[PDB]
Amino acid sequence: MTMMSGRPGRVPLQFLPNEARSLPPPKLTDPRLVYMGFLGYCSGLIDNAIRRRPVVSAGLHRQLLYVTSFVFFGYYLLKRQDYMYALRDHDMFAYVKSHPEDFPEKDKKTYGEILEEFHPVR
Amino acid sequence: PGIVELPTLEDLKVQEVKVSSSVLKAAAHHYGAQCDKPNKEFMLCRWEEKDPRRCLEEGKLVNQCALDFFRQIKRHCAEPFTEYWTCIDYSGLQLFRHCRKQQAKFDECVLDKLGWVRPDLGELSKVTKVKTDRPLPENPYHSRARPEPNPEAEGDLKPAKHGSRLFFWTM
Amino acid sequence: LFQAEKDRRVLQMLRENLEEEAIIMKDVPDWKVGESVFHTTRWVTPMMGELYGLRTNEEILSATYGFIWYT
Amino acid sequence: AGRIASFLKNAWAKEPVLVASFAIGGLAIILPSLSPYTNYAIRINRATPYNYPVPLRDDGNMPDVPSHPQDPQGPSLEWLKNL
Amino acid sequence: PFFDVQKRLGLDLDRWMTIQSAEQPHKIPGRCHAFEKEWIECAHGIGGIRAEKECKIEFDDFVECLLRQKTMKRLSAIKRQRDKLIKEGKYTPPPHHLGKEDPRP
Amino acid sequence: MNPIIYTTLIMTVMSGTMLVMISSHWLLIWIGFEMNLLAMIPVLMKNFNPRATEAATKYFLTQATASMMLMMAIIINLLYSGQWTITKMFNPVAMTMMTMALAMKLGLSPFHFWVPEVTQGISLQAGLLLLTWQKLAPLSVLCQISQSINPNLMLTMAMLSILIGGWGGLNQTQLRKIMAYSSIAHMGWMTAVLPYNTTMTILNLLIYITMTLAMFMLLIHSSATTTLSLSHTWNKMPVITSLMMVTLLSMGGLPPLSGFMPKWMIIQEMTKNESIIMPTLMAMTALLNLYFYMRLAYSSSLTMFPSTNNMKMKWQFEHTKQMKLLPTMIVLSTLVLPMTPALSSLN
Amino acid sequence: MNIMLTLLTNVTLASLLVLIAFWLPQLNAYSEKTSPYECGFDPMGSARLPFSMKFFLVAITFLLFDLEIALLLPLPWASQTNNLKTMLTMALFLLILLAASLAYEWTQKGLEWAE
Amino acid sequence: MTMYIAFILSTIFVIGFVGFSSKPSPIYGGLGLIVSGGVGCGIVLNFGGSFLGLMVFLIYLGGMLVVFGYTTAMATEMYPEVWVSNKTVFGAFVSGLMMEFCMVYYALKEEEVEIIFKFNGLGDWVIYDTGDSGFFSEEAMGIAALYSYGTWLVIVTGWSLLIGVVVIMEITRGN
Amino acid sequence: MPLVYMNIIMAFAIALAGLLMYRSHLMSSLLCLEGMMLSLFIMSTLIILNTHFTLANMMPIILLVFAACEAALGLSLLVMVSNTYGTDYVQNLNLLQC
Ligand SMILES: CCCCCCCCCCCCCCCCCC(=O)OC[C@H](COP(=O)([O-])OCC(O)COP(=O)([O-])OC[C@@H](COC(=O)CCCCCCCCCCCCCCCCC)OC(=O)CCCCCCCCCCCCCCCCC)OC(=O)CCCCCCCCCCCCCCCCC
Ligand SMILES: CCCCCCCCCCCCCCCCC[C@@H](O)O[C@H](CO[C@H](O)CCCCCCCCCCCCCCC)COP(=O)(O)OCC[N+](C)(C)C
Ligand SMILES: CCCCCCCCCCCCCCCCC[C@@H](O)O[C@H](CO[C@H](O)CCCCCCCCCCCCCCC)COP(=O)(O)OCC[N+](C)(C)C
Ligand SMILES: CCCCCCCCCCCCCCCCC[C@@H](O)O[C@H](CO[C@H](O)CCCCCCCCCCCCCCC)COP(=O)(O)OCC[N+](C)(C)C
Ligand SMILES: CCCCCCCC/C=C\CCCCCCCC(=O)O[C@H](COC(=O)CCCCCCC/C=C/CCCCCCCC)COP(=O)(O)OCCN
Repeated sequence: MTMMSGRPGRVPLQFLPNEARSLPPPKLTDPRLVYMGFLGYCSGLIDNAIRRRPVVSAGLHRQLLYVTSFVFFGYYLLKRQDYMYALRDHDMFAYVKSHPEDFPEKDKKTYGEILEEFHPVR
Repeated sequence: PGIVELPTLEDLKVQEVKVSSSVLKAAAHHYGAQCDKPNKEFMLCRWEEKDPRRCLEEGKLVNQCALDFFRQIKRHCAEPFTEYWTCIDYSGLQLFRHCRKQQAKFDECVLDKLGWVRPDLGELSKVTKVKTDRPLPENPYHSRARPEPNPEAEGDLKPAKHGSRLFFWTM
Repeated sequence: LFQAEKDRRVLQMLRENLEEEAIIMKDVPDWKVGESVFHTTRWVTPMMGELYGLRTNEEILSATYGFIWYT
Repeated sequence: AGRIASFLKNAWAKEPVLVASFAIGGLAIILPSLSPYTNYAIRINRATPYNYPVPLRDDGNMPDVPSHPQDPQGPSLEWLKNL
Repeated sequence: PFFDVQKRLGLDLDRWMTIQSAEQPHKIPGRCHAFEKEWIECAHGIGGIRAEKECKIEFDDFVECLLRQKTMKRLSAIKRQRDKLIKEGKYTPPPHHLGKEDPRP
Repeated sequence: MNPIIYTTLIMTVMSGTMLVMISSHWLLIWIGFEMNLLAMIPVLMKNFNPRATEAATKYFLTQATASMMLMMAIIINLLYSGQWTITKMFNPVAMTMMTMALAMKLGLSPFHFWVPEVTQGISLQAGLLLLTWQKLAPLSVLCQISQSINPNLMLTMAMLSILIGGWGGLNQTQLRKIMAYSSIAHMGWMTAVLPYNTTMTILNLLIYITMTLAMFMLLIHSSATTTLSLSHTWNKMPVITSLMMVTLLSMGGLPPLSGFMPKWMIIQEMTKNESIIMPTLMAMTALLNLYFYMRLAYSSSLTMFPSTNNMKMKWQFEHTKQMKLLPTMIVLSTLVLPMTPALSSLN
Repeated sequence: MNIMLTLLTNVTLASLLVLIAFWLPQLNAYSEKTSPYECGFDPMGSARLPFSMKFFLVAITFLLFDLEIALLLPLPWASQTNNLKTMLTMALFLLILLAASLAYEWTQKGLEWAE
Repeated sequence: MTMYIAFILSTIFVIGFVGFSSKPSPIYGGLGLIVSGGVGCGIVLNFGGSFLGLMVFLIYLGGMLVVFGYTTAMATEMYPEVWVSNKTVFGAFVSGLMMEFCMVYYALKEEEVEIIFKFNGLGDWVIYDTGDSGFFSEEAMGIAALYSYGTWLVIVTGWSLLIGVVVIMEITRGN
Repeated sequence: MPLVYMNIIMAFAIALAGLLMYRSHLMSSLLCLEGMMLSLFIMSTLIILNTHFTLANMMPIILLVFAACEAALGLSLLVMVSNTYGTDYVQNLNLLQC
């Protein structure tokens, strides 16, 4: 079952609709971006170790490129993920607002009027 | 699902044009030049109504126009037309090409007697206009009322409340 | 002209079939005569089993394979 | 320009069939784009009336549509009789 | 899964051949052109789930045109009753159903 | 074989898959499958020997049968509704035949016999291609018709695939057959959640493809096709064996590794329906795959097996060819669990 | 109907000729007379043994080249379309592709028979 | 009920299919497939498809010639099997014939759902067209539309045929 | 459906069954594959002619083309197997197990 495959107004291969520009972009110090940079640094270290080079010192340009590439991809990945979650919430709220019969707000009862069974522990 | 309405057998009777295919082919060009208006009216009715039961009077008018045309041809150019359609009829493909003398004589006869000019090449295949008092049908397909669509997406996009909200994650 | 006479021929065959079926199918209890099989009320082209369904097999053979077998 | 001429002469001396085939294929490939009668063939194809021309309803605002086949309006096939 | 490259670029690689009501050469119509046209128009834009219920009538008519099951059922019922009537000798079929008609052009 | 011809054949395989993925007409999808198979057959025979010829013949027979059933299902669907568009598949018999044909193409149990045999009979590069790229087209078609799918048949085949993958993998000393049974079990996991959520199918497919690529590239790096030949790799390149051990742990599904994420999300999705018993059985069964991954880890990384004298000569030389994407594949196979909410971008 | 009658007539005439050939003359069959002919000496092996095909590769190419004939046969009708530029481009594309396949197999010694 | 020609042709089609599916020998199997191709050409001809029937007959004749050569080269033995030379082949052949006859009787005397749907018969004349128009063959126009509408189909088909030539050369290379 | 449709579908089922049960010769199974292709051609042609779908008249030609490609592929593989064993028996393809 595909929930969002055919939502009206969806452009086939866009990856970032113009509507997404109305959302605050992720901060450059976002911990998820830092974790992506950590992944890139780990990839650089593993690249050094597999090629039988000094793991920490062998190629600084290669390690920098690894970290930069992972951060660069992660930024747009996070933007798209946040856009999808915003879309989900927007649709949920619109549907609840347009179908009041299926989401009734029934009367609130205080705990002084609700009869709860007591189960002794003994 | 309802009964099908059909005309009575009496409503379907009409004076019949009972000439063979070769006679019709021999006279076709002048017939399309002379009886154009009722034929175009009938074809417009037929292609607009999409129902043969609604264009019966037009078919009768087509038959009457064809009968008048052939009565005139009989009254004025009997023998040349007979020679022409016999020539046309002998051919297995009913070819215009193999009988030009007979066609020329028939054309001269009709031009002098009735002032009939044979249509030029490319003229009978023209798309023409018909002026009719028949109202344009509004629902020729008998369509039902179309269902209404899902309303639309509306409003400004705000960030998801509390993030993804998937398990432990706060973002 | 061919279109007009084809329309008359099809309508005549349909009317003949309707009348003969009304004669035949009055014996059974719950058979609406001339009842359609489509929910829509617009004209539908006959299936040629509905025009030649009550006629002799020579007519059926000529109507079905007449053009294919003419060589 | 000098080695290819020798190649052409050698091919004509050893494989005339292939030389003729390639020349014919190249001519067939390139000539139709340089011919003025290609559009004439297209027009002849477009002028063949396979189906019936359904007439248009007169709304009183179509001067360009004839009211009769012999009227001066509409397309003409006079170019075809001179071909 | 499905990358709608055709929709994104507007190419029409194969959509021209998907349905019977789509621009045949020389304007030759399909046998069930009107039924498919009505079913498509009725179900357009409402989604697959809604369409399966709210366009059931048009789809049923289209399938009836396609396969013609109810038509042969009705014809065979009529012919069975006619044969039963003639076997007991109570029909006397008309002369125009036996080849002695008066044909019209 | 000429490198130009090899590149042309690879592009034809990928062109068939892309034609399957972008088409709207059933005929074009069938054509994509035919083109993919036609180009794939010679790639399996690139290194010519009787085993490769046998593998190619078995693959051709299985896939040709599957495509014949696919075309018949398409034609039946056309007969009962004059539609060529890939949609809800208006006929149930046609849908059943379509499901069986796609299952045959994927290698889902009961039709799973060909996969171990073809994988063992070809080279590691051909096995990489067969077990990674060749899953995309049938899975995409299954995703596009997921609504009309019958849950009882698909779930039966998925559970059978998980069971048979575990049981068959338990018995293998050849690495290619182990990979094939692992592939069968992962295909079962992929198809179990397909009627409920295709995003989970895509996520599981991507994670499995990453782990499989990492495993096959590690195996190509250390030229081992048997367990005993892999038991020598510690005395030549210990880092390779350590990375392979961690990747094997990830394949098993142990948290906090990335392998655990698809199983976790599929279990959650199935419990969002009622569906309680099936995920429990699926996890209990995946324990078998974990067992034989752990046995491989015991043999190659956690203990040291005896070596031979001639390994000393190998110590003096380096690996000439280098796989540029192997470090990224290993990192994505292992350390990706904290980025789980990013799966929202898949739908 | 007419073509079926023609087929029936021709097959019947051939069958009647065979029947007359086998029932009119005097038959004197004995084992030496009916033995296989190999120029007066008995054959060594069986004629049902495998017989090598030196042109096997050309035979497979005939299967593929035969299907392009089915693609080219509708060409007389395709010349009547309005968009003659698209049709002519596609007819030449198919024929160029067919000549390229012949050129490839020719240069790779695919037309030479096995020895 | 009109002369039962289409039903007889389809029955002979099924009989030839049973003939080659019992697998007596490749020489015999090719003969059965040739007979099936002929009757299928006839069946399609009786529906207006002259071009398609003739084309499929020609294609299968060429294919079976290649198959005959290949059978003589690679699929022979001292005593080739016929439908009565082996209990397995004869049993499969008789089982197929009896299954076909049972299905024919079952669907002809009753009106029952075999597997997919039901069928009463009446001959395939009933569902015909009674369409009256044209100076052209609709099938011919549809097939000729491959060069104006089917550009994508032409591209993929030509590419696949060229790739097939390359593929057979690669497969039979050996080494 | 009419009787002809059931007959063509029965022919397809028989050819599939024929392919599924192997005797000794590989070539027989290839013949069964071609038979399935022919049955599909006939069925699709009948359906397309009955519904007067003009643009669908060209699909069976494409089907025949890819059937020819499939048959060529199978024949090449048979050539290789026979060159390896001197026989096209499916019993010889047993080097790889499950
Ligand atoms: C959760 C919280 C966060 C945690 C994150 C996850 C864990 C950490 C990240 C993981 C990946 C990172 C490293 C990847 C490359 C490592 C590969 C490697 O071989 O390393 C050797 C390498 C030594 O090589 P060398 O120095 O060139 O010379 C010695 C020779 O090479 C001698 O080498 P040799 O090859 O000759 O020796 C042979 C040896 C070589 O074999 C190995 O070295 C094994 C390494 C495998 C890498 C791990 C696989 C991929 C990552 C998955 C981890 C999963 C974690 C989740 C939990 C599951 C546990 C597995 O093999 C064996 O002896 C067999 C022993 C069998 C034991 C099996 C266990 C192996 C798996 C254990 C993995 C545990 C995690 C990583 C451990 C640390 C590794 C360095 O180690 C290093 O020196 C690098 C490590 C330190 C780098 C980070 C330092 C950062 C800079 C300092 C400043 C910090 C900034 C702070 C900011 C604030 C300002 C002050
Ligand atoms: C094991 C780790 C998995 C990693 C997988 C590979 C990661 C690197 C690959 C880079 C992806 C490049 C693609 C983006 C370029 C533009 C293409 C874009 O237009 O594609 C869009 C699609 O976007 C892509 O799907 C997003 C790709 C991002 C995948 C990463 C998510 C992995 C899950 C969380 C694990 C953490 C990942 C960390 C990465 C380092 C089109 O949307 P749409 O045509 O309408 O969808 C078709 C499918 N439908 C309709 C059936 C739904
Ligand atoms: C060009 C194509 C069209 C031509 C049209 C004519 C076609 C003719 C039909 C084809 C057959 C021609 C052959 C003519 C020779 C006769 C062959 C046979 O029929 O005669 C004998 C048939 O007789 C049988 O042997 C037994 C005798 C009759 C069997 C009794 C069956 C019950 C019939 C009732 C008979 C009672 C009186 C009949 C009048 C009412 C067979 O004898 P046999 O030696 O082996 O064969 C070799 C013949 N020799 C001797 C000439 C060399
Ligand atoms: C982004 C990367 C690009 C390069 C990779 C391309 C990969 C695919 C290969 C070719 C691209 C396909 C695009 C062409 C699709 C064909 C349809 C489109 O082009 O329109 C046609 C235009 O046709 C043009 O001639 C363009 C086609 C020319 C093809 C040249 C050969 C290219 C193929 C080479 C690659 C294929 C494999 C290798 C074999 C050589 C029809 O136009 P028209 O007839 O007005 O309208 C039809 C509708 N009617 C019927 C109502 C009138
Ligand atoms: C530009 C449009 C192209 C399309 C039109 C062509 C249609 C189809 C024609 C091509 C069919 C396939 C081509 C076959 C290629 C043959 C390759 C080959 O191996 O050639 C040798 C022969 O060597 C050659 O290559 C012949 C010469 C080079 C090719 C022939 C000429 C190439 C083009 C020359 C003319 C170009 C255009 C003409 C301009 C005329 C100048 C005024 C064959 O001989 P063998 O069988 O090997 O002999 C073995 C026994 N000892």
